[PDB]
Amino acid sequence: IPAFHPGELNVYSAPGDVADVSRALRLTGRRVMLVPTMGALHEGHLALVRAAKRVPGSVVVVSIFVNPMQFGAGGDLDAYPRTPDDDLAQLRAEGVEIAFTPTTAAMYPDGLRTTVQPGPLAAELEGGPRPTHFAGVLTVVLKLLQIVRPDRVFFGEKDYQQLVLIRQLVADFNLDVAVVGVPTVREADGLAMSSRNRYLDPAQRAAAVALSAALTAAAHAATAGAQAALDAARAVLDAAPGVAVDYLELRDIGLGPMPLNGSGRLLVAARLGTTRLLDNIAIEIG
Amino acid sequence: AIPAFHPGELNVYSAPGDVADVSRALRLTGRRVMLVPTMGALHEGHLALVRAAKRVPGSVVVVSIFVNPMQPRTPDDDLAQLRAEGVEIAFTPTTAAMYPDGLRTTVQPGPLAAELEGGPRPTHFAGVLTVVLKLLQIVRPDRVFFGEKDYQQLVLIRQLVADFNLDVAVVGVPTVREADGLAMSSRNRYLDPAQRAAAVALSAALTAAAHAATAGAQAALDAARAVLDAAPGVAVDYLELRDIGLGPMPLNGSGRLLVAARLGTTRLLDNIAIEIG
Repeated sequence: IPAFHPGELNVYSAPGDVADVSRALRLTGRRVMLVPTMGALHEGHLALVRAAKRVPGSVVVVSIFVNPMQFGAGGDLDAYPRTPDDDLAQLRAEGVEIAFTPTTAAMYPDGLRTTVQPGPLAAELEGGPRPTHFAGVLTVVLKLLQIVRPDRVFFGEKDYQQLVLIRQLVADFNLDVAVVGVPTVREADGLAMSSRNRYLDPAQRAAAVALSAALTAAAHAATAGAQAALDAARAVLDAAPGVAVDYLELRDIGLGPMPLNGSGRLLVAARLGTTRLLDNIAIEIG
Repeated sequence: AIPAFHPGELNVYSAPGDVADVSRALRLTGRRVMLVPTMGALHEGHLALVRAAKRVPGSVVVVSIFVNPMQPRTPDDDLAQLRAEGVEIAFTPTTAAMYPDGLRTTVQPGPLAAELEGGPRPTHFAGVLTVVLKLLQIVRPDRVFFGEKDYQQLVLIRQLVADFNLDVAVVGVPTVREADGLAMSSRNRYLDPAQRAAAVALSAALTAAAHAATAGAQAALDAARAVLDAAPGVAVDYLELRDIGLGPMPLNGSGRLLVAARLGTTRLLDNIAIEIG
């Protein structure tokens, strides 16, 4: 067990160090909360931290790891924003006690060997043109869960398909952790927080409001049914200069092999220049 | 409320949540939870695993019995054997309890799973690693026990544990053998007398190789092949010398020699430690 200074930010890179500290804390009555991130922290991540913090007796572990396995060749891994100094400053300001910042070598000493194979949902929506993406996500999340052994793990609803797949991982492998989904944090005009928003120029930033405007329009149109909801969203997206829609889909809340009933999720993905944005919203039909 | 647990008796649980809750409660009382995963039809090979688990100070032994569809059924007989060994927990789930959402998220093994046994059964080890991962998460044992007879399985399990950062010790237990050397297996009873006599060639080949090895790796392999070549009706699927982790054998040092063969319709496996020179 390495040093743990209470009420200060303790940064650990070695998986064994955080595993030892987490174990010791749990054995003294603290409940360990995990917030897995890839850094480049914004107010949406801080909402996750605050949700974790409010669990009574909580000690909060925020992991920061740009996981190479969830990227494909072609520039994306190198292009992911890295703002380590801002990240840790924000964690300190939020009163987080543990940051876990592992190296690639510590997480993947044997390269890709045993991995997690997601169910068929991973081949759809975000996974359609990225068939190995969610395998990378679920593999790293499984590993973080085994290293840290938290009581609860926190994910944002912005990456809704990812959240659903993590619930699948937890159920399917009998993991003893509660998955907590936290609502998307938005800019004042509705834009969902994302580390990718920094790649919107002022014109693209203005146009990007169409995603949340389309979704909220759809949610209210939905008293008139699914077609009305989808057509309302499509109309808003069609009115938006330089928004290129990749998909707009209304599914059952679990995104799985069941038809839409009274409760759904409307998901959109769109490109503004080279920047791919996602958003989603709860839909009640009728 | 924690399910009833009666110390010193065989407590049988079919619900994953029940054994999870009892295991957690027991570990908090100062027991060390030992897991022995099986598919039932227990024989002396399984009992050696049980005895290895029992001897750990503070042990409570959980034997799982689950025929994993993803990778003989005598439930009353199996349970009687466990009771006689002083096992306090048997975990006997249904397929629907283990797979309430069907096959969905699974474990993808590394490339070793396509080799050796994975030749004829290319999805076998994915099934094994998936169910073992689930059992480890349900039971959360301190140590998990596997026989060395299924050596490739054992090595893949060790890969699983390392790769997913699992907090469990994997214990390999030496193969239990019949008086003539035949590795114990539920399959042995299917052999007719001619096949049962010829079947000794697997263990005889391996032990010959282990002693021939002072003369080097080729001498070891050639001695084993000669013994197999002296047996009728033994169709060898493979005979391979590998390092202990089943990578390529180094020039000198420790390795493992593995054999598999078909006798009529019955497939037999065996393996042995080899020290080169």
